[PDB]
Amino acid sequence: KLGKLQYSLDYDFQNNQLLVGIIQAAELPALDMGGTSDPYVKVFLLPDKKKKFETKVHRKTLNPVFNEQFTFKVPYSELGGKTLVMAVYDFDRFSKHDIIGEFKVPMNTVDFGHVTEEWRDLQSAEKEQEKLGDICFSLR
Amino acid sequence: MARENEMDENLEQVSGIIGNLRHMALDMGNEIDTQNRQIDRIMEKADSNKTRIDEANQRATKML
Ligand SMILES: [Mg+2]
Repeated sequence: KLGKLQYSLDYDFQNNQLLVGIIQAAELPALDMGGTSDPYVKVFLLPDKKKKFETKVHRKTLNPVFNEQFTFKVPYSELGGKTLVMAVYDFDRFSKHDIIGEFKVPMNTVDFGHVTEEWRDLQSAEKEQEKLGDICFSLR
Repeated sequence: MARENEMDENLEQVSGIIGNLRHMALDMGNEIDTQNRQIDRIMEKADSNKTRIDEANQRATKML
């Protein structure tokens, strides 16, 4: 309900690197005072959360246009089992930056060869039990 | 990228050689033109002397 996100995806086989472009976003819900939020998008490889990339902060727009580009130096063999995460955050100067949305893209569903660029609907990020342990015994 | 660069070097060399080929083609064509003009001159003179020698031969055999 927050809005949609237009992004670009393609792989450069000449340098063996992933080219992820953040085009823009639309119809984002407002969380700030003026009637518009201050959005910025954090993008990182889904498999390992290392070297996350963040875009510049846009002031008071529910339709931010970033038109930015990020490069993930990852071989083509490892790429297949690697996912992409694009999460939209709301900037706040005096508090925690609340997450507006998130989107995950499996690299086995992605087809490289033609330059991909699409709009995808944003969804609410996941917050389960912490322990995840089990004990087995018998009663008689 | 080594594959790509190697190829890049190749294309650069091909570029240079192509430029030299251009220069050579220009010199070639120009000299061909000038030589064609010279050949025209040669045929003019040769026809002139052909007429000269035909008339002269006729006049020479006339007094025989
Ligand atoms: Mg704010």
